[PDB]
Amino acid sequence: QVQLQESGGGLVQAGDSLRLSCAASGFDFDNFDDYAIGWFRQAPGQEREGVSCIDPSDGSTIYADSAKGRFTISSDNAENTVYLQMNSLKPEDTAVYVCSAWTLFHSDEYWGQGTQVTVSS
Amino acid sequence: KTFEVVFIVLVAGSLSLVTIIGNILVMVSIKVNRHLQTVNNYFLFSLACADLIIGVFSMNLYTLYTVIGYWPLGPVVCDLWLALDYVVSNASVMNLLIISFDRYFCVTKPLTYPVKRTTKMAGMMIAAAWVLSFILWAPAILFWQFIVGVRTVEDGECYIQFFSNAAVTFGTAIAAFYLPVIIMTVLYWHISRASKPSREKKVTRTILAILLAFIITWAPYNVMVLINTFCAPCIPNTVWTIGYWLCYINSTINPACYALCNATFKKTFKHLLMC
Ligand SMILES: Cc1c(Cl)c(OCC(=O)N2CCN(C)CC2)nc2sc(C(=O)NC3CC3)c(N)c12
Ligand SMILES: C[N+](C)(C)CC#CCOC1=NOCC1
Repeated sequence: QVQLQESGGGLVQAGDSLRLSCAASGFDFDNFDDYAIGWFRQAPGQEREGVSCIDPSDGSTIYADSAKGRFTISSDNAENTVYLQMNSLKPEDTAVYVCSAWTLFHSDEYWGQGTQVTVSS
Repeated sequence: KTFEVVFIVLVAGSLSLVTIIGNILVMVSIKVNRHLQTVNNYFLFSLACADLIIGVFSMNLYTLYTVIGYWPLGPVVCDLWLALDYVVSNASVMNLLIISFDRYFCVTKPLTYPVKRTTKMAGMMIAAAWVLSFILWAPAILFWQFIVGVRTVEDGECYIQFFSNAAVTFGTAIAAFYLPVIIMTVLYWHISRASKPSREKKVTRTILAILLAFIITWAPYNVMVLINTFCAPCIPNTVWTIGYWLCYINSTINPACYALCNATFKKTFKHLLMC
């Protein structure tokens, strides 16, 4: 079907910032417009909690109560690729960041491979 | 008259056939394609099961009932068939209801609920639907003759006895249709009003398709049940047949408003049919 690959994974000291980018491959019939995309972080042995999600068709941003004020998400509708930039990070944000996409009502839901983001200090 | 009976059995029979074929396709497509194996589709699986049961047993036996002019099979299998039919139909409606709930929760808390909700919960809710359906309908159907002291059901006809008294009729009918449809409509209203224009026209579109389906199918019989409960000679048999069939076809259009309304499902479907 479609594979979602991520980028930006790397090391950063406390206070710095990063830009994780999720790209989705070509899809048949279904329009990237018809998909809502969210970022999920998975910490060692911790549950797969949701950080934020964006609806590209509407431009509506829905953030989680934990990462509100620091994290900012958007996309390029023509390029079919989303960008999540996180600022003022903490060592608590060390987790594998994967990219999910759900068609409305949670049919055609997809999960990616994920990139490692480790914060020092 | 010589060609009429065969025409009836062809229309009804082929309708039932399309029902079971379609739902079998739903189940098979969900098992075969891992990509559509989400928690939201487990409810569609259960729904497809109930609609399969309705499609194979209820439709054919009622086709027989209507095509012969009476119910020959006997009182035992009469009570059995009616119990089964009512229980699995109520199960279908409760499944639609639980789907409505699930979709509501997925919409409102878009990041917490989808992760917090597990497959075990889905199985629990499905089991709850089937159990509540069974409890609401089955004991009241078979054991009504034992309580009253007589089987009110005629020798030729095969209907449910407790509809002769309205007090139980209403209580069951609202718990099967009216209350659930109220809940569905109101929380779907919450979904449409709170969620969202291409993004927004479509929501109202799908919700309308679903609700209009459920209503145009289930409402006739449920109000016909209320009409007949007041006066005995008031309702004929042709319109009754119409109502019953209108209730049946919902289990035929379910894959269209839930499964095939999504894009991938039909594409999956094609390969099964296209070998
Ligand atoms: C659900 C139901 C009920 Cl509750 C019902 O009422 C029974 C009744 O109260 N009486 C009393 C007065 N008598 C003259 C007649 C029997 N009668 C029918 S007939 C039919 C069907 O499916 N008829 C098909 C053959 C056309 C039903 N589903 C049905
Ligand atoms: C409608 N039919 C008599 C064919 C089967 C049944 C049943 C009981 O539950 C429900 N009635 O309407 C809504 C669900």
